[PDB]
Amino acid sequence: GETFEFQAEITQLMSLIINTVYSNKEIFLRELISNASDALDKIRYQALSDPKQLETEPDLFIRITPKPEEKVLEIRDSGIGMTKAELINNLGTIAKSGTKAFMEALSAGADVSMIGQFGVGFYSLFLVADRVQVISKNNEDEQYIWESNAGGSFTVTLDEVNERIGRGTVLRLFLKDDQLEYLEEKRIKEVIKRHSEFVAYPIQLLVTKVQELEELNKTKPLWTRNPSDITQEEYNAFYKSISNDWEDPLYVKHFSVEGQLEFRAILFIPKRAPFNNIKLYVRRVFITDEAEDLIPEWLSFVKGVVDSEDLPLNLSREMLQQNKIMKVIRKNIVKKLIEAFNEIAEDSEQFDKFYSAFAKNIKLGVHEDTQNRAALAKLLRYNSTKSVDELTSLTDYVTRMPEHQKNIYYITGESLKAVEKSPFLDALKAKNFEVLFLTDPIDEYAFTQLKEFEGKTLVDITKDFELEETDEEKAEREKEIKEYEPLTKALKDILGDQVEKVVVSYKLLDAPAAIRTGQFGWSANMERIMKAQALRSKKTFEISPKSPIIKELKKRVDEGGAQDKTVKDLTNLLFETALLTSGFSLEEPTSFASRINRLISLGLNID
Amino acid sequence: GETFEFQAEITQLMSLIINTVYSNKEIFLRELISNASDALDKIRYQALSDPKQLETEPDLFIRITPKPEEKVLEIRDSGIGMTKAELINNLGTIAKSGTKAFMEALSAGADVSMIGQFGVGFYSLFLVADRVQVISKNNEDEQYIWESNAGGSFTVTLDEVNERIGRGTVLRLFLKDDQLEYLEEKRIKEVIKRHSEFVAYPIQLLVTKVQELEELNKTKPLWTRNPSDITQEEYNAFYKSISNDWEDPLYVKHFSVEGQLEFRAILFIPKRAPFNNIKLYVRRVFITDEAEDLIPEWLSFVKGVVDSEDLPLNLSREMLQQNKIMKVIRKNIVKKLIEAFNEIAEDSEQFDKFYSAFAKNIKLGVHEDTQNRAALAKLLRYNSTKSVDELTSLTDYVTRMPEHQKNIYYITGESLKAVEKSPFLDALKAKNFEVLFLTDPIDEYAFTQLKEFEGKTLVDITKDFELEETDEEKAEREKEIKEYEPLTKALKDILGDQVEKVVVSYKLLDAPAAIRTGQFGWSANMERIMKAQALRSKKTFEISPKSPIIKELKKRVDEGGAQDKTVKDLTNLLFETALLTSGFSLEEPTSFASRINRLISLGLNID
Amino acid sequence: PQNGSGNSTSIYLEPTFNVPSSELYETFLDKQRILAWTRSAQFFNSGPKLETKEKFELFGGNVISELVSCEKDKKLVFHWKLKDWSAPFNSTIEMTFHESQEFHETKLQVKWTGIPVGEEDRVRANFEEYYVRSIKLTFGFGAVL
Amino acid sequence: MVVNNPNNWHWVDKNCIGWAKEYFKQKLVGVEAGSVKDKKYAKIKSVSSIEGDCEVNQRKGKVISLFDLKITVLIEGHVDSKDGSALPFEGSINVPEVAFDSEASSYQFDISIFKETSELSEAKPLIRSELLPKLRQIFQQFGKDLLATHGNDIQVPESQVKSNYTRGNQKPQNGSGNSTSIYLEPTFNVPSSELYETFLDKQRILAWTRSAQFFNSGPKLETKEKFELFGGNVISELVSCEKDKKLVFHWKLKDWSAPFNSTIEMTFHESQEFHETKLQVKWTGIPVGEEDRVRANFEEYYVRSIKLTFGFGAVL
Ligand SMILES: Nc1ncnc2c1ncn2[C@@H]1O[C@H](COP(=O)(O)OP(=O)(O)OP(O)(O)=S)[C@@H](O)[C@H]1O
Ligand SMILES: Nc1ncnc2c1ncn2[C@@H]1O[C@H](COP(=O)(O)OP(=O)(O)O)[C@@H](O)[C@H]1O
Ligand SMILES: [K+]
Ligand SMILES: [K+]
Ligand SMILES: [Mg+2]
Ligand SMILES: [Mg+2]
Repeated sequence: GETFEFQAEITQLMSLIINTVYSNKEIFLRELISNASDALDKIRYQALSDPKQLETEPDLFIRITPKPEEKVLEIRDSGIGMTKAELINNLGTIAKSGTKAFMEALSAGADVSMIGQFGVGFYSLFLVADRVQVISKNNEDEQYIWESNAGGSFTVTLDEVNERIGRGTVLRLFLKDDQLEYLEEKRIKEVIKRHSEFVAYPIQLLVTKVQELEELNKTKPLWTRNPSDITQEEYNAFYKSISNDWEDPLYVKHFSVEGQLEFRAILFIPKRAPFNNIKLYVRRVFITDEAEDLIPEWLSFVKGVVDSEDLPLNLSREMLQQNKIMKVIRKNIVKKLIEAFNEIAEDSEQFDKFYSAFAKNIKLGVHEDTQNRAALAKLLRYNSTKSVDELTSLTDYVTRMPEHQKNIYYITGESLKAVEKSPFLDALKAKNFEVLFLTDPIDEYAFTQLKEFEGKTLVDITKDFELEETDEEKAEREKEIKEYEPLTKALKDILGDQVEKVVVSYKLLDAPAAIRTGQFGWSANMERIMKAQALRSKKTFEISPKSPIIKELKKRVDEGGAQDKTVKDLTNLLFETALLTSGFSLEEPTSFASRINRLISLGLNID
Repeated sequence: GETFEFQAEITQLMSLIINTVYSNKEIFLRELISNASDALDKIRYQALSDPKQLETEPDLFIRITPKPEEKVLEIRDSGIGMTKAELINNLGTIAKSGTKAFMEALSAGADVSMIGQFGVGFYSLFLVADRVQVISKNNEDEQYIWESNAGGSFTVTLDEVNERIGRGTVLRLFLKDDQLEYLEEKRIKEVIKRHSEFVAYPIQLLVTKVQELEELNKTKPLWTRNPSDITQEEYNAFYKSISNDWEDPLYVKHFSVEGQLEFRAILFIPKRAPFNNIKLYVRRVFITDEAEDLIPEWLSFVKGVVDSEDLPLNLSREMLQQNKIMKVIRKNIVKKLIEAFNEIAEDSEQFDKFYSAFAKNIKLGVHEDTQNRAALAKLLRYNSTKSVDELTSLTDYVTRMPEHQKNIYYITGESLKAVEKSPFLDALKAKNFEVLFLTDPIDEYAFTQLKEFEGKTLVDITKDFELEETDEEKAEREKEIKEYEPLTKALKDILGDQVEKVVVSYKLLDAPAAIRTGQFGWSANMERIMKAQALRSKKTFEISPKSPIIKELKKRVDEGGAQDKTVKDLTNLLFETALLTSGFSLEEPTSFASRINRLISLGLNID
Repeated sequence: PQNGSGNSTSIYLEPTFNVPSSELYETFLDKQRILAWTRSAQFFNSGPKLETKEKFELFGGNVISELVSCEKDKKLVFHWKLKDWSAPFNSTIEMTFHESQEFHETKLQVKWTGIPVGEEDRVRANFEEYYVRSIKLTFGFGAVL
Repeated sequence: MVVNNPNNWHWVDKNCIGWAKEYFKQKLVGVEAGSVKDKKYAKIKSVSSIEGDCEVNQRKGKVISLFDLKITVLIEGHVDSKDGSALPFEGSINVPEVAFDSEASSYQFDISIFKETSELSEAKPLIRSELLPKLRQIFQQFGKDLLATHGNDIQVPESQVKSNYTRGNQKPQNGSGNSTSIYLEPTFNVPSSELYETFLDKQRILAWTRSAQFFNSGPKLETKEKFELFGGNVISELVSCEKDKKLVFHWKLKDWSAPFNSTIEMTFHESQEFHETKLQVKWTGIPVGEEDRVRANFEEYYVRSIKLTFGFGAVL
């Protein structure tokens, strides 16, 4: 069998790299600026060994000059340049990367990180131009001209009519009729700010005011510097460049992981919630920001960028392929941010602004994330009966727990004033038990997933629960409940199916009646939350045997008033009154108002 | 000066086309099945002119035989096959598409819908296979073997050590050590059910139970058929194939646009909300399903697929270019779905299931979409005082409007029982004015964007509004308001900043007082909704001059009871009671419950 | 090789419900309660609750189930089969209850066997929609966000 | 242009939104209905705005155009008057969309006459008699001239195409840049009385901003008064303001240089019919590479921040 070799259809391969190789057409500017930075790195590496190479053009820059009169987009660089042979091999052969050939010929442990690795990045300019006139100039060769019309052939002619340049490469892009938008100041600065905003070399733009030169990349990258030498003002300016936010970042988490996944990442925590956000960079070039596995959903508020190096890029260099490595960077970002959140908790003023601004995000991780659920519970802060002034953590709660307490008691509601005056606190305050206050709707979603903190079970006092009691009170309560048995049976028949059961409870001191969930169903706040969401249980009647109102109702039952008209009216009135205190919503609030209006008439001597 | 030709680096182009083009490694199976379908279309096109070309293999099938012991994944097809020259020219040269050349040889207007157009889809198999042993057999040639390992060369040897085949091409894939996952039954069926599900030819898979052959593509495409010839059972099985749902589709919308843009779409409306969904197909091959400019977010509940045979595809053939064709398909899909929604509205039993299941989605379009806001407003169905049984539309509302009514009155709240007994309906029922009932939280978001329906202004009766009465009534009402001026000033000083102003309103008949907003801000229901969201206004005290309680309070003011203790208690009692009827959240309900307990004690002769 | 069907597989899920095992056990048997979280149920016998060897269609008749074995609030074994499935394929789903008195929760260990190879991911995603989240939103046996 | 498409097989796109605007500016103007000597007359004077998409594409040799433009023009003329000579009037014509497959009866025309009155009842039948049929034939001819002018710019001639399939389908020193200006109209559900004091009362400003540093001890903002917002990064100065009608501020970001200083012009358009207010913001002086940054943040720190702190409108 004959052994042939693989060929290439130049007339058709060029069309694949000119027509459908780049979803967007603004990519041509990024891949040309990136090619200019690579040439600047080559001449800079040679300047360390031969200063005469950087003597012709010592100023390293990248100049862009738009010309709307003749529709020419000029991009001039002062790099190493290309000889006559390089224009034929490096700039005339598909998939031939002279930059990658230069990287493999370096020494061990190099400090230069070039971008050109594929070799088809130069053909991007044909998306917006019909013909390109490349003017190159090398130190060991003359100045030549590389002309092509995106077809199958190109012409290399010695430069004898254009302006003489010292060293570098000049690209004259004759833009098409429909692609004239790249001759304006807006579209030029838009692509650079989006793609090539973090180029190490200054990018100069010739803007017509009289014409001037403006540096587009004003904020130098900080991920290539040590986090100890960077001041606070540099982090503020860097945050205002990666994101359009006007305010300064609240906290900056700059770390560096080494080994087999060497990557830089500067994560910023803003002062206000932005309600993606983490950009990805490879070789000082913005790739994309649509990575959904890089940052969790509950942690999507953190700003910043991630500059990695070992990432498999496609032919367009604007998306990442599946490699099972993004999960490794995912857990490292969460590990550093949780460590960063603990450092914020060390200070009082910093954590006060962080918790008040991202209370929903921290509590959402307890509901969603499971591996670091215990670490996020350390950051939870809530008010309580002993912390009405400031906020306290769950660890400080257990520290103040007495020896005879075995559960973390809390209560949920709509606002702080509703749960602070709730009648469910009178039982725990008598036993010197601290009760946390839940005011946010997401609070219950977090407590229903944690279920335990340092061995202490989270128990909601709104639901049915049991406390400790002495032997003298245990026998006294059983006797009194048996005596109030006909009273509970009378209230059950009046309400009917409105309550599950009527029992005598001793966890009430001032309120004559209250309603509890049943420790298995949705609470009064949770039921109210679900019935009020735009994008989207049984009741227990407990009365207090020590209240004077309940004692008067008990006397009526023994006198044959189980079916009296006045008793049934006060029964429905006391039941619906307890629903307002327990956090339930009254059905048909007009009937409840009619009962109050008749009481006011009774007090005003109205017959 | 010197004119050269564009060359290609074969040793580097092979690595770029294979490794840095496709995002996933399972894409290799999609192109090999697509190339098998193309070869079957070539021999089928020749069978119509020469039946002798289909006598060596009359069965047009695609067989896949995995071998875990030998680590070989064989993909056999019965297509036209490749000769000795085709294995070197078409298969040996990169970017050379013989299938595209076959499409260019025939005349314009044929019935061929072949897939292969680029010419670099065959090399995708090297992402999972170390070396390939593709075996081909043509009618006008012998049987040859095409061996290659992506090493810059291939071998073409006459086949003498394999089983003789009639016609087609056998693809022998020696999978790598790390890519052995494609030898099981789960992974093979997963890729076929994702990329090559709607292949016109049967895809056979050799599964080991004894080994049998199972047809993977059991559901033939329905877009290649007229919508009149398709029955209802075929649409149900087709819906269960495009999606993983178990229930039958509630409504089917099959349309086809023929003209400058030729694309077909079969859109299914499910019976339950799935809380993307519309997949795009080119040449009957799955391209992508994450299109954002294809279907709106509020309309994304609709299931189905869209056949878009002619579209600008990417080199990986899994993404669309920036060509402005998505917007043209976007407006056509919404137009057909709105037309489909009108056809559902023509029925009575079917529209009840559609509206009850997608009430939020229809109202989200009125809030978000503006160009089609009037078309979606006619689909809104709510309850009213005259339509307590079934839901009524906005068109039927205007029909029942009297001649002296100029505004559409509605009311929002928590539930239907709360809005039907609200004290705001007594004024409109006296004037024979129908008032709509809003029970969903998204209802207010839709009415705050429409603002007009057929010239009728949407007016919420909860907010402060003015009714039209005779001039004789305005004279007697001004005297009664002037007489009750010190009464309103007394209630204002007691409440303080709790209300904006206290005025005498005549829109209340039975209720003593109520609370309304200041016509700007969040309503009573809207304020409760915003304060209850997990992922996330001044009051007017209007009293009724005909209520007996208000008249008794007026007598107390004339007797110097503006600072009386009993008057201030009943003043805060009527205010906090009106908040419960108007839909406002009560602050510190413990203080309100203490007032009720003192009234119950007063009624029970408790000193 | 002849024309036939593929093999079968098995899955395992543990959806956590906030409901006692006594009430959750009656949810899968009480026909009045089944119609609530399913929205479409067709029973062939006049019995009030489900019994052994009793077939019933769910979700418009596309889901055919049959109770073959069950214990008192401890075990629930059903024969699950979809309408589009072939005749030989017939899956068997087992439901084991684990009531926790400390956290007031019930982990329903679901051991489902007999699922076709291609129908593995389909019956798993829809189970969390028609069985897990449907009961949590209808009877309030769990917070869904 | 140079198109490297062998046999015209790949999708080559050519945007024509620029030529489309120049086409209607030479076809829509000068179109008159009636005559000057007649009692009723109408004529288009200029095009207000042309927004949408206008692009030509080719797949296999067929010149395909899927344009969709929303055209708005201004018209003049005069109508009959009872006393005296004819009375001139001004108006505007609004077209919802001009698609490629639109028929003669598919084109809609939203009549918008300025200073409506009972005497101008004959203004609508005037444009519907001669002016509308002239606009229909132009829109139908727009698709033909588009495929004939820019169609030859793509699909290289058949003399170089060896495909009979596709052939049968063919028919200075360092400095800085200049500035720019943006315009947006956020809608608020609040009368101009409370919305005006929102941007002036220092107690209310701190509510929707949560960060402010006022240098004067005044109760509310006055003319020629500086104040820093958002930790001192936003520097604004009130230089002119009218009673609930106009607000002029000198907006300036700390990141900007010295020769850059923007100016915000706010105009109140409260409408008591729907109980809302359209705050037309004419913002000028923003740098070229900064207009998208300040506009996206204005809808976050100024538009949504006020509607969520004070509740001046529901958002979702
Ligand atoms: N402006 C330039 N100045 C000097 N040499 C250049 C310039 N642009 C391109 N080259 C050379 O041309 C070669 C090919 O460049 P490209 O075709 O863009 O591919 P690449 O840059 O090597 O890799 P990619 O695809 O851009 S990641 C480079 O390796 C350089 O040697
Ligand atoms: N299974 C097959 N049987 C016959 N011919 C094939 C088969 N697979 C590929 N070919 C031929 O080999 C050539 C290389 O195909 P490919 O690189 O996949 O191009 P495309 O992706 O455009 O089909 C094609 O022109 C096609 O005609
Ligand atoms: K090259
Ligand atoms: K090929
Ligand atoms: Mg490049
Ligand atoms: Mg292929």
